[PDB]
Amino acid sequence: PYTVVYFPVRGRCAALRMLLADQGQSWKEEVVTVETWQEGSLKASCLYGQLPKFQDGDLTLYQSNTILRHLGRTLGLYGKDQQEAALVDMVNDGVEDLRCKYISLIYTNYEAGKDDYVKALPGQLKPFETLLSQNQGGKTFIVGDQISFADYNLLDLLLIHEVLAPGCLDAFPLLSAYVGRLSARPKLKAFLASPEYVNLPINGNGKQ
Amino acid sequence: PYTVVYFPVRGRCAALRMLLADQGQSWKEEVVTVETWQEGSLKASCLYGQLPKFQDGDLTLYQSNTILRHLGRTLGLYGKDQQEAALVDMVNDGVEDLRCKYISLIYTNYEAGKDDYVKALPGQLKPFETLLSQNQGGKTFIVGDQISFADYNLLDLLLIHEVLAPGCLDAFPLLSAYVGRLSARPKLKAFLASPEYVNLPINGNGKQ
Ligand SMILES: CCCCCCSC[C@H](NC(=O)CC[C@H]([NH3+])C(=O)O)C(=O)NCC(=O)O
Ligand SMILES: CCCCCCSC[C@H](NC(=O)CC[C@H]([NH3+])C(=O)O)C(=O)NCC(=O)O
Repeated sequence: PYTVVYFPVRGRCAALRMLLADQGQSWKEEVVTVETWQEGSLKASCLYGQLPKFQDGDLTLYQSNTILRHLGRTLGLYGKDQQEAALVDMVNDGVEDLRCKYISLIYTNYEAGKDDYVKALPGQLKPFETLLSQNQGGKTFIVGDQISFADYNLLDLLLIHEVLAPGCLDAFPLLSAYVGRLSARPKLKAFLASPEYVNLPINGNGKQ
Repeated sequence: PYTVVYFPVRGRCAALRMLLADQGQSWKEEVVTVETWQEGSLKASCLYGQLPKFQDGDLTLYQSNTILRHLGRTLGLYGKDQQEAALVDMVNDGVEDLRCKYISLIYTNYEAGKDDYVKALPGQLKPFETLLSQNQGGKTFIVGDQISFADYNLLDLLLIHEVLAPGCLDAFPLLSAYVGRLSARPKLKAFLASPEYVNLPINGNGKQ
């Protein structure tokens, strides 16, 4: 079945977990502590020496976006055709770019860089609002009329940004309604409210 | 048909161009100068305010990896099945991670960081050598027995790293043979030797 191997944080596993939960999939969580990681064996066995590590049967995967694409490809959450598939990729790559900036702020210079980051935030969120406005008035999904792995990844990006900069979505009606709508999906809503999600820190250094 | 809109550098368009050329595809190059970019209109119209911008008919794409995946999907360079597709993604995501480090060095701190970067290089290249050793002895491609978009992306990564750190591949026999083999492919070889590739700088700040 499915097994996600990761540190006890939401981090880069938050989106894929929301996906599995919303899709009614069952999975096993193999939690790796900082202590165990510092031992060295697991790290050495990891392709790029990092987590998350994912297992689907005897298929062992690394790279969070590879896991998302795999699940999207196998579960039918990758658009209706090649054109939509490309659009889904364009969204996910954009989500990834901002996530990298977020991760850098959180772990590299939270104190000194937070103000500048928050000031620049609107311009970084704007593209996703525009994408929504061009897809059935932002009433459905980020691409097409069916959910894709990029939706879960974007949802997480928006959720963690609300915590970082409360009210950042206020100027973006489509993104706000989008977060509420997706968060209201029955299985996702239950997951987001569960201790499994709630009692896990967003990041590993206690910053958010 | 195909049109790539980018600055006059190889940068993030090198791999996709090698792909198009090796695949015998025709494309148009719309070169954007720093002057024209500084004008602002094109930038404002770009989804994430950046280039490359790609056009496949009326399908307008952004994000270099989205372009690579699109071309890999439409041209049959994405593995033979879902399992291989996931492996192709794992490789490309790894290539992307190192490319980000490379881009940071080149544009952020070449002088002060080059030594540390080059020292860390072997450990960053090792994963691709290992992948190669696990696939038919590294005699064919990075994933499976047919070329994929990840091959072209990895090839470029290796090529630019050879310029940055001459001899870095000497410690990785499979990777060295791989670069020579792929570079020897008729259409690619002609492309790499052409002024269209040769007379373009690798990066935009004159560093390499
Ligand atoms: C400790 C609690 C906080 C953990 C932070 C999240 S894990 C960070 C890091 N992993 C990554 O950055 C994964 C990046 C990879 N590109 C992906 O997308 O999965 C890691 O394994 N780092 C370990 C290492 O490289 O040694
Ligand atoms: C000037 C000659 C050198 C050009 C260097 C490469 S272009 C750099 C930058 N674009 C990107 O970094 C693209 C990143 C994007 N994630 C992708 O993968 O395509 C850009 O458009 N920057 C312009 C901007 O953001 O204003």
